[PDB]
Amino acid sequence: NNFITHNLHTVWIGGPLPDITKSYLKVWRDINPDYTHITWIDTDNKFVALYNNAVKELREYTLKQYLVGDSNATANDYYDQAVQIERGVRENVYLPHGNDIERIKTIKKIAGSLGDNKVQEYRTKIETIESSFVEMIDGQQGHYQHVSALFEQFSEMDNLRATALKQIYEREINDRGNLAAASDILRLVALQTQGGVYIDTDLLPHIDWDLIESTKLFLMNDNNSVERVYSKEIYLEIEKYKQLTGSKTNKIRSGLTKSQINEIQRLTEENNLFKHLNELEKNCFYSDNSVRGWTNAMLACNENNGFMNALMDRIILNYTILDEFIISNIVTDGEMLNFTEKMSAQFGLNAEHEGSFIPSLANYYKDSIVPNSPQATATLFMTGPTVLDTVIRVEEAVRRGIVKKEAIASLYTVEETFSSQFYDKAAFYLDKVKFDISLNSAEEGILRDSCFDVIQQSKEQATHLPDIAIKFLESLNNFTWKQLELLIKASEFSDQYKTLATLA
Repeated sequence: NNFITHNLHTVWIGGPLPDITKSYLKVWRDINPDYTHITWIDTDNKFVALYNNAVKELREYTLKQYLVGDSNATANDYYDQAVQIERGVRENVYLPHGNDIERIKTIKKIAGSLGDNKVQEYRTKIETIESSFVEMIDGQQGHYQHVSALFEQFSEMDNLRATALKQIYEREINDRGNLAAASDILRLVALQTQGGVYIDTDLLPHIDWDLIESTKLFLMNDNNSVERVYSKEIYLEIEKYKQLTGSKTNKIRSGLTKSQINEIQRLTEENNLFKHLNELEKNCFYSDNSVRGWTNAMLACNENNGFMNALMDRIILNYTILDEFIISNIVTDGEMLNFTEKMSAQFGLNAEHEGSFIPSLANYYKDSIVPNSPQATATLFMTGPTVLDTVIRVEEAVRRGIVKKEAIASLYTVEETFSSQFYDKAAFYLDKVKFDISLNSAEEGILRDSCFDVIQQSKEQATHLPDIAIKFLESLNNFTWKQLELLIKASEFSDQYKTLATLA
């Protein structure tokens, strides 16, 4: 053969697959049936997702009691306690989470320590997870395969890389509980072991834009692409018409006309809208940089890919640097600059090309706890798309022709787009609302201004504000005419704002 093996790899780990994740995968099989569909699952790590939630619930409860005891405390004082709490609950030797058996005993221990009816609440969640995993394993029409066998299969090819990649995988599952970072590893292992195409579960196949042109209903774009204008709205109506199980489309709408919607609806019913995956050249690594930067959301390569090995080694080196960063106990911006040069001399890493990689390491245990710009989170630089982009640059891959751009999946889907909003000081007040902590005239004013700033950002589309933000806005009584006029525009796209629109 001269093309990459017809395998469509997918990764869902830590807990059972949500209704919409399964719904999205169905579409991919219906569009590409001549492909072997594989969804990598961890049967040995079924209660990671739930353990993570058990720790967060305790973290949030301890933070509420901290703010009660110590008022006037700043956001920096708050988030420093938040990281410290998460570290304590995970690093505590008498609360083990190494395996599913250990996790259950630790989960139950936190349930009793939490609330009055939190023991049964968590017992109920446990049984739901067990039941869903049983449905996956024994149930036919399941295209699932285990991670345990994948690593075993990769240890057979490259035990050196397999062993290092397993350590990093297991580290993100336990030490951090970052399921996405662990997925950033699995997606590479699958592609290097079996070969084929990896896609994020939050993506859907590309649609024929030549068919969208032929309708002549989508033309209003002079200094932009039809995709960057209409694609988000189109993938919303496709999903809404398809009425996918557990879809968010039931409570949201698009700014498309009756004429435009009616066209999408008939094309979806004709099922000639989605495009099948293109045949890709065997000895080549594929990705997409259509939306800014290269993404690890969609990848494609045949087994034992040269570039994949280069990318793997770099991720391995990143954790080698991290282990050295942790023990070095970097506090000041002073020690940071010394370390940057120390690693540039030790691992021959030329600075400024990735001048933001080493500073991002301070955010490793802060990630998913402390609100920070995704452009500054450690995960991106560690296993994410930033490390991929760096390898592409260093290896001169685009020029060498070993890495080529290919549009694999659309990132304009409802899932990818619908799933930080508030940051330092602003998100701190939002957490105060959650813990039933009263905000002063000034604090209430900063958050309201921030809530509306977020609604203005997504100019003419649905904004998914947290339930506690909506509860906060609903608790307020007098809004400016413009503020009220904006909440009206928001209600046309999202049903969360229908109560706030009732006000007029």
